[PDB]
Amino acid sequence: ADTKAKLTLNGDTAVELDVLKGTLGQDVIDIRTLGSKGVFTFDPGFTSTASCESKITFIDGDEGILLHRGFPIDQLATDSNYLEVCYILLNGEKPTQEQYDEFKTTVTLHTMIHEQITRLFHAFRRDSHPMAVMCGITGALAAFYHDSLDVNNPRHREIAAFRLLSKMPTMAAMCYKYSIGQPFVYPRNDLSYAGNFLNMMFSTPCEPYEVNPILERAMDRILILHADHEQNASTSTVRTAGSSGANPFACIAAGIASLWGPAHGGANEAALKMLEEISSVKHIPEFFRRAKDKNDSFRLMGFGHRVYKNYDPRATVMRETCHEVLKELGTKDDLLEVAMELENIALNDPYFIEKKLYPNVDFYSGIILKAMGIPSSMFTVIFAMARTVGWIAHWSEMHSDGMKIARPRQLYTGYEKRDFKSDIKR
Amino acid sequence: ADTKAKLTLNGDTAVELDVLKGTLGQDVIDIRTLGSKGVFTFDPGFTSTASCESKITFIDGDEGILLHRGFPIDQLATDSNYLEVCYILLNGEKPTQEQYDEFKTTVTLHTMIHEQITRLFHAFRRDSHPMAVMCGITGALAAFYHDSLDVNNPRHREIAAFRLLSKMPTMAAMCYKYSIGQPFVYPRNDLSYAGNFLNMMFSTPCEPYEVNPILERAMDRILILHADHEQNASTSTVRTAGSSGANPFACIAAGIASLWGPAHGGANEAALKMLEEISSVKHIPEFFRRAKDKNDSFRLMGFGHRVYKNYDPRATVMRETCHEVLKELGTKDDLLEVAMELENIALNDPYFIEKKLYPNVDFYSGIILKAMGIPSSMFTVIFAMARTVGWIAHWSEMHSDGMKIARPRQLYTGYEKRDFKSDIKR
Amino acid sequence: PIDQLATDSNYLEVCYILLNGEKPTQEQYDEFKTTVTLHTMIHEQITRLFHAFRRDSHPMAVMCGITGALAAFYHDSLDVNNPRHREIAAFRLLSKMPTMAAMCYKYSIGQPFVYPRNDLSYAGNFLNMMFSTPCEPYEVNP
Ligand SMILES: NC(=O)c1ccc[n+]([C@@H]2O[C@H](COP(=O)([O-])OP(=O)(O)OC[C@H]3O[C@@H](n4cnc5c(N)ncnc54)[C@H](O)[C@@H]3O)[C@@H](O)[C@H]2O)c1
Ligand SMILES: NC(=O)c1ccc[n+]([C@@H]2O[C@H](COP(=O)([O-])OP(=O)(O)OC[C@H]3O[C@@H](n4cnc5c(N)ncnc54)[C@H](O)[C@@H]3O)[C@@H](O)[C@H]2O)c1
Ligand SMILES: NC(=O)c1ccc[n+]([C@@H]2O[C@H](COP(=O)([O-])OP(=O)(O)OC[C@H]3O[C@@H](n4cnc5c(N)ncnc54)[C@H](O)[C@@H]3O)[C@@H](O)[C@H]2O)c1
Repeated sequence: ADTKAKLTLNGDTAVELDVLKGTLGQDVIDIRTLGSKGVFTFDPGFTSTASCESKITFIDGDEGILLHRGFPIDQLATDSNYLEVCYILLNGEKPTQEQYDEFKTTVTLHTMIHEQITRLFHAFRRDSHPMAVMCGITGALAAFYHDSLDVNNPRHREIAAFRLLSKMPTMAAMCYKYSIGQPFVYPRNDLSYAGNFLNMMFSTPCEPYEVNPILERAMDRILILHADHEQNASTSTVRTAGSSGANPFACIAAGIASLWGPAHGGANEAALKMLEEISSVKHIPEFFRRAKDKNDSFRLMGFGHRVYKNYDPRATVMRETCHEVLKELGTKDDLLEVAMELENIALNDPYFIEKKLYPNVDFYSGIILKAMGIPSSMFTVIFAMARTVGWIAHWSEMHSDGMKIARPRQLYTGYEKRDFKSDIKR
Repeated sequence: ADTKAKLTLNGDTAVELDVLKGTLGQDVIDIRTLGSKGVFTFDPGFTSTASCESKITFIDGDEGILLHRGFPIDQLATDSNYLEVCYILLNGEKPTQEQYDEFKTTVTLHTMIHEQITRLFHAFRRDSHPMAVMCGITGALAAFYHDSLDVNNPRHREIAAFRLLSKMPTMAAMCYKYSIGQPFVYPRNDLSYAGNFLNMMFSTPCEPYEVNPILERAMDRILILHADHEQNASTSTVRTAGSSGANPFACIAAGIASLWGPAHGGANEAALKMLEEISSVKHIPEFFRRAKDKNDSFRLMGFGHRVYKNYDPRATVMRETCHEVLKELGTKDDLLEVAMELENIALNDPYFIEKKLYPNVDFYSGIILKAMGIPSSMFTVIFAMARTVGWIAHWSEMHSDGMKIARPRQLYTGYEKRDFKSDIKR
Repeated sequence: PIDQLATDSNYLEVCYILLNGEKPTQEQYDEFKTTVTLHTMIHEQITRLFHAFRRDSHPMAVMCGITGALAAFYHDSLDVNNPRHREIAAFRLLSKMPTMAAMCYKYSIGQPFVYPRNDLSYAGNFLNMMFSTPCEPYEVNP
């Protein structure tokens, strides 16, 4: 311990504050009774403020460390599967065969969505973005599932969580099928979480679909690697919304919208344009998309990350998996080889070395999905569908903490009181 | 400015922190730099953390002060109209006749929603809670208005502002009409904002609907009184989702859901049900409702508020408005003597006096709304509808500032790094 | 006696007896049984009528509504004074009622409608249309 005893805040006289010690990472200064004395801190963005105590995910950016209930992301990604990882994130411990089998069975038994929610899909335009459709469908669930909205009832919370974990993939695949004009595919209980997804994504009544083991395993890993990422913007949106008592589905829709957010920029969509609509080592990785990099233009595309200093721990296995996929699909991948030239640039180009634009999990996640024949508009849908369990865990944990209602202060610098006098008459 | 220049935090090294001053209210200690020094606070709920710098609304909870751009709520609720208040909050000043003309004109010519959006309502169950349908349509707006989702684009913010402002009452009236099986009503370019809302809510194609000028003003007042309420939970949600790039339509949808959070909060839902049922001037007004108070659920019933100490400043104009409406609807208000008694019990019961369960603005709004024949299910829809202008202003102020993304810290107290080995074999 | 029929017969053979007055021979039963199964599927447009009812409605009321709407489609078998019409009408009712019933059920709970399968008995096909789901094949317990 350093100065993990206490501390003093002095304005004109002292104020002794406690310091809480964490099991990992930095310890914090307890300031809960401060404002209750008038004294407030100023911190837009909360980068110097701990908003909660959590035991879910630990991250050490400078060390490139990511843990889920104490387990390193690499261990879980390689020796587990999305559902077992979900069980761990939600319960805190790994399941025994009895626990896993129970959980797994409940998840599969609720994959089918109500027949009327499917009617809602047909009211959206065919030209709409799959992500927006997904947010719309998600923010519409509480109208049907009115029987599991109480965040203060464990029964409601557990049913809600299962409804999200079971149904999100089905929704996601449907946002896909509708966008391309193909018929919706029902979930099949005999197929794994990832296999059933790939099926609902690519199945067609014209012939039975064959789920490739390497693709199924690749998908499930994309899910694991996107299951959670600690107190980020999207997760904080789930916690802040739910702190007022907002239903689960409404909190998930907001998490999706937040994870969607950074892609709305005009310069973002314009660069992703060239990344997509362009295919050749002389085309993109040759002073075209490389020279056309102006304001942000990187993390969204798989380069760099504010959380990690030198590398994204999620990229290790994702890069290993990218090899296996590119190798397996071959006759359905070799053309996408430019991934090597994009990676070559991110590691050697001075612009990328200096700005620490290392390929993150999404660089390799993107290459895999593209190779599988999935469009870019569906990538974040799949990441969000994966992150939902993390949202549930953080949301469930926020409630056990007594559902602290987000009621922040403000620094008011507007007009002092003044009288209202308007001579208009419209 | 006494020592409103600086102070010091003492951990292991005496770090100086500038004391930032406001134009009204409390001062704040700028701790935005502590993070870099490895020093972080702990504040679940943010009751001592100024989440931002704001100029929109100011509140002195003990002294019952509520100012919008410096202007007192009483003067706005009596002198101004809803659209002028919208302009004031959004532009920081009362409009010139010309500026008001142009503002009102823009609002009037964007009230009718895209016909494809209208077909979404028809996929929901006729028995859906109008508020769940409202959250559903608003979250579905992004798929249609994909042309104004660039939060960093000034014109997109403007169009999205006018889109939300013009259409919310259109969509809210459609929810009600859908819930009772009556045909949707189209906006009326000749009607005022409040009168148009009433027309869309109550008229049929069967006979001409003439808006009562007294109910027109009463609704205008219910709206002005719900325009904005500073940094509350739902606005904090809107701001947080916004900083993470979420589109304006999703931000407002999150706010709507976060607003009715306590309604389906288990203990609050059942409370509204008991108030809902009886109105026979013999049960409720004679300790039927009073005897049962194991859960508070009071602010929701119009009794009390965490923000103000003695009274709700917004309730001043609403109560006066409330008795006018009742008189206007003279020989029909017989079974509604419970309102005066419930009020009396709130003013004279030692328990209500003790806990300061004063009738808040929503107590009277509820009376005005119930008197108008509007079902209780539409109350929060109406409040969120009016509250939208506040949310839009707050979302905008967060943008113009510096888009400081919500990235709080977490006092980690979970498992230390532990090795993983699958217990299961499935 | 009802006990004899309930124990040693089956709904379709009992139907044959009620309608004809005598028990069927193998030839008569097989003919009747086959005609009943061959008309289990209802017109695609009658199914559209199901979607116009509210999800919250009582299955029985929906059933009455669907039933009192059949003459609008089956306008070719309304004459009660024509044996041809009467026999076709009777078969239409005996074949289609279970399909309608199961659909009033599936609609009320939000599950997809299940088509009749000719390889399943009168009761087995019903249980199937009641409890089947595209998520896996249903197993009809004997
Ligand atoms: N005990 C639990 O953990 C638990 C968890 C979730 C939901 N539920 C309960 O089950 C019902 C939930 O339905 P919902 O919200 O998932 O959808 P839903 O009921 O609105 O619509 C789908 C219908 O299909 C059924 N269904 C879904 N997937 C299926 C599958 N793979 N095979 C067969 N039938 C399938 C569902 O049971 C349901 O009747 C409620 O009664 C709810 O309380 C229970
Ligand atoms: N300059 C602005 O403030 C501003 C504000 C909002 C929208 N817009 C732009 O103008 C167009 C309007 O889009 P939208 O959101 O209104 O369309 P929409 O997709 O919601 O469709 C509604 C259609 O009805 C028209 N409309 C709506 N209310 C009307 C009324 N009361 N009287 C007559 N016509 C009415 C609209 O112009 C539009 O064509 C878009 O291109 C949008 O970008 C501009
Ligand atoms: N000879 C008879 O006893 C007899 C009895 C009933 C109906 N019919 C005749 O058959 C047609 C009646 O159609 P309906 O009133 O039953 O429905 P319908 O024609 O209005 O709609 C269903 C359609 O699916 C067909 N169908 C129904 N069940 C089927 C199954 N199990 N396998 C394959 N196809 C199937 C029907 O023949 C029909 O074309 C008419 O031409 C009618 O005259 C004949």
